[PDB]
Amino acid sequence: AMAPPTLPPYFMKGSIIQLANGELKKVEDLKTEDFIQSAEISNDLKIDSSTVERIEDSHSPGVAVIQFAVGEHRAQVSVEVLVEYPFFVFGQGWSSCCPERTSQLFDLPCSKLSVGDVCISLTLK
Amino acid sequence: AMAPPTLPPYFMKGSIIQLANGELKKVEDLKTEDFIQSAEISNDLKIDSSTVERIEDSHSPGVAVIQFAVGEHRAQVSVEVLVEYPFFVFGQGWSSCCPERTSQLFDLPCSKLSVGDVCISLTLK
Repeated sequence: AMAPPTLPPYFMKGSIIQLANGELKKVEDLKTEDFIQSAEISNDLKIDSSTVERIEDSHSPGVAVIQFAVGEHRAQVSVEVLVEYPFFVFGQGWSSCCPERTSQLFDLPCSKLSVGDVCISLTLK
Repeated sequence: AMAPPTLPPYFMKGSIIQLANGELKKVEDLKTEDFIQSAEISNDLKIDSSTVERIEDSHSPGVAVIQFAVGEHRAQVSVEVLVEYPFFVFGQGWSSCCPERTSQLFDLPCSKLSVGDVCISLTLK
């Protein structure tokens, strides 16, 4: 599995996200509860967690391969992702394989992504 | 299943994007120039243009397989995503494999993704 060649623009520092209570938060200030509340109000969307099992360098430049356990039943998915790709980790906040690189592209502060990190995402119900 | 980078960025709905020049634009109001006008601005930022070479349905319902020619060297890359995944197309704007579904989920006007479409984004030089 190979990730989309493009990243969503809202990762840029200073970008504003629209929260479910009508709230607007700067992308760097996002919290887990923001995802939770946004999914809760939305009839269309639900929250989904993916635990990181393994992290490894790819054969392609600026790309790392990450094994995820996706959702309930822990579905096994390996994806080639850019080392700069920010993930939002449960109880942690923004995390990428190359935080310093994320700081260059999006100027987004990131923890180092590690095994055991639970990545939260918005998904369909 | 689908790993976090594969999933559509549903939290981009109603977002306000911060451009590299310091300008602000609502996500639905983004233009191709905004990617290009921000291309020359810094040293690290660069425009990655991935041309869709193929669009095929997948055995998985509501999922499409897209082949891209990626970057300057035109690397062949196959990506499996939900049909409503937004891409920003050169001279077109927001597009996906299911414009109607993208419009409902992301609350934006959406065109149809085509084998001619050039998908653009911000990557590193």
